[PDB]
Amino acid sequence: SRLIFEHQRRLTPPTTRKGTITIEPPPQLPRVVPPSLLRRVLPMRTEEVDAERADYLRYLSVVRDNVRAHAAEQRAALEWSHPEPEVLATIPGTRRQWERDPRDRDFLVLRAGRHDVPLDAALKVKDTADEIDLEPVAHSALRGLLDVQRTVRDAPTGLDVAKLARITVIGEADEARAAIRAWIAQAVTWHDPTMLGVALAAPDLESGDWSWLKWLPHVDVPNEADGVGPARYLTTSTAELRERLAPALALKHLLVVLDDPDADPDDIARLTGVTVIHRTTELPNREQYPDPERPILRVADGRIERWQVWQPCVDVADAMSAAEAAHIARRLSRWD
Amino acid sequence: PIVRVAVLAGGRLTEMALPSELPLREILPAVQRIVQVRLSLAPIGGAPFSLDATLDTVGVVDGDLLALQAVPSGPPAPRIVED
Amino acid sequence: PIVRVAVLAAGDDGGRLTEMALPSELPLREILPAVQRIVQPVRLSLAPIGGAPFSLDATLDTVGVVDGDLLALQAVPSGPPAPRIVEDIADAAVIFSEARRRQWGPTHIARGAALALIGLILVGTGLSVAHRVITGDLLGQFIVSGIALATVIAALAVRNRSAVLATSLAVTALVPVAAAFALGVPGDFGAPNVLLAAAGVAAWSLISMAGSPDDRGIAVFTATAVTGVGVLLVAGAASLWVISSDVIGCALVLLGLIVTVQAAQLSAMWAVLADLPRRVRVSQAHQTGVIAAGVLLGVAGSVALVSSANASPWAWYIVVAAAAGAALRARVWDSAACKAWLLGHSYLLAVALLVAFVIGDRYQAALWALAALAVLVLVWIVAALNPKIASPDTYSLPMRRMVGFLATGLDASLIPVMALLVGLFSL
Repeated sequence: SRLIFEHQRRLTPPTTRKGTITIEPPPQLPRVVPPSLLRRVLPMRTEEVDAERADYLRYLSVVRDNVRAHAAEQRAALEWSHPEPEVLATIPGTRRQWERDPRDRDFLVLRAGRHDVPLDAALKVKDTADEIDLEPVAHSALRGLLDVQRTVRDAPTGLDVAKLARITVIGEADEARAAIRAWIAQAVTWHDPTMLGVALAAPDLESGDWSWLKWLPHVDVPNEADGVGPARYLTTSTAELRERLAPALALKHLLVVLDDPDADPDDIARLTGVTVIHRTTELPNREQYPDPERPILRVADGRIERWQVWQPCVDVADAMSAAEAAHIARRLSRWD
Repeated sequence: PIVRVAVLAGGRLTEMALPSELPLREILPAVQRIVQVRLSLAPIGGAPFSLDATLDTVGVVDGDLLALQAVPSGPPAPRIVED
Repeated sequence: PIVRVAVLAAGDDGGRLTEMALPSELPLREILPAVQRIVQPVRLSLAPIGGAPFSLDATLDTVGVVDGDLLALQAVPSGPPAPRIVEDIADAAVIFSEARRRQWGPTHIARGAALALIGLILVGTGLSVAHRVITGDLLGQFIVSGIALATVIAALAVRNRSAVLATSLAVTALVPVAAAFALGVPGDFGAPNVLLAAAGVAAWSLISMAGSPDDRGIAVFTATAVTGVGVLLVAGAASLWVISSDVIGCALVLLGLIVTVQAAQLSAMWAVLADLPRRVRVSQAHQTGVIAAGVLLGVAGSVALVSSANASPWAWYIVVAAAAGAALRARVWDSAACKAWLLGHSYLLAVALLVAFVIGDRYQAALWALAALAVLVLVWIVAALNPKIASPDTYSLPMRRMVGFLATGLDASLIPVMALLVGLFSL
């Protein structure tokens, strides 16, 4: 039926030099004496302080070059590990489909879109003086460098679903399913069937919607035939999905999406690695200072906004269509 | 022993699980009663298979898109490529 | 419901072109793996030649594919890669202004030297010819015979070294060649002086087009060769006789008409098949050259018939009929520059008539010449704004047949009108 995969080792992207870049502080605003014109009509004046300003701005150009190199390496790694959701149809044929080991620093981390990754380099000045007033053009340039270069521009972020354990999206009826489909295709493209599996609860499941999980080899269990599909975790009842999952849930990771806002959401947990996905109708208004794990996400036209007391967290969303993910799963089903 | 593919008939590619080592003389009216001159399965942009032959010898695998088309008048049209 | 195309993919070494029968009414992301498997990173897609690649959500019939079209595998054009943001305005001026090719180098100095040389030659000819015509002197022809011989031996000398300065010097060299062959046998501006000038111009153009390496210059040299032969013929006819009473203009109009209608036979007169992409280009240039003469001679006599005031109304008819004859052949010529010359013949006619009525000090039909030129630019604006009137695919077939017969009859009428205007039939 299926073909065979051989787990060749992952290629290595050019890693980010995660260090501590230090900038020397600006000079100390030296008091120029007014030139005392009797020694000015004859031809520490302004020339020495201007030459020292030019020296500091040369040094600031050098450290701006270094910071831009760090940001280029970071965006190169993030574009190697999270491609735009059209490239990953060409992935599952070549030697880079089941590539993300749990030892690599990207594992069970999913692309939601492109926004401002905060530049994991340090950018720490060694300002040690006790509020000595700085030079008004050197310190202005350093303050202009530490605020627009410390945030990388629109770069592929990560919805790390190894440490959230509940992805309860809210929003529209099918526009939330776009983002769910997008990062669930991102999940099933990069990681092995034996390293994670995927499960579904849905009322109208085999109807041109979520039926594209028909071909996913991650919906399997070991040693059960069930006619055509191996296990077919996609069902219509969440409790029947749980008893379908009860030997599988007691580490092979899991990703359980639910389509019903009602019909006992989160009746599986509350587990110890199983992370569930849910779509709810409407928001909580006064959630009690929400945890770093289990967040709230509302899908706008192109924004995936988080809940923090609106902290949009994605500037442009990644929205996969239905037949696109159908083609991803159809190319994926050949290999195992 | 069964292989679940998508089949083009006029579109709406269906999800039919075809047997591996069985003749298409029974599966062609079976797919004609599932999704819908002599018809046959073919790869997209390819020649149609032999009507008695098996799937695993001609080699289709889960995830292929097979289309239903009439068997031609004998040649395979081997696609003379000008480089 | 299948459609057969031929797909084109050139990424590895050369390119493969293959026929296939793609099933329609399917979005292209389903049949792209088939063609990608056949004729063979970044996700590819089918594309019409010269256009954006097809969006994968569309099918082959929602966007329009004909049976037999040529489709090329192009990458998805997705978008721009994160434009840079720098806030140091000095660094923002040194960084963002590097898309300038601003290196001075030993390759801009060559263009400067070539343009400086052509400027020297043109301004020396202008100075010396103005000195010769505003005074009476023999140093003007002296320095013109100096500079023209200098440009001819320079264009002949640097020929096999750069081949771009050679043809450019040879093109700009026929203005002092025209002056030096125009000033010999002095008289008072002469009737055979323009004969000698056109003979020198056509002779030098034949020398240079015989010695030119390739194209980009065969058009201008062939054009000036044919109009040099034409002005040589009419100046021989007006120099070896005494009849000049507006016999020059009608003869030049008929000569321009002859080299306009018989341009296909005349243009191929100058001419493994592997040097075909050279040859036809050369032949195409030769075509344009003769058609340029079909305007130029065709305007040069066309001014001389309406040169003085109170002239005969048959000349006034024959100049507008020559304009409509050379402007109604603007649909039979396939290329763009031939059509442009034949449409700009009327514009050149109005501008040359305006400068004629300025030189002759008339100032009353010169404003009418500006008015006719305003009519011409208004009909250009009408043909350009709403792009539906001047289109043969919207005009019916017997109507365009009647307009073609009008253009067939209109350029036969000027020949007996010339024959009666000169006095050949008034004997």
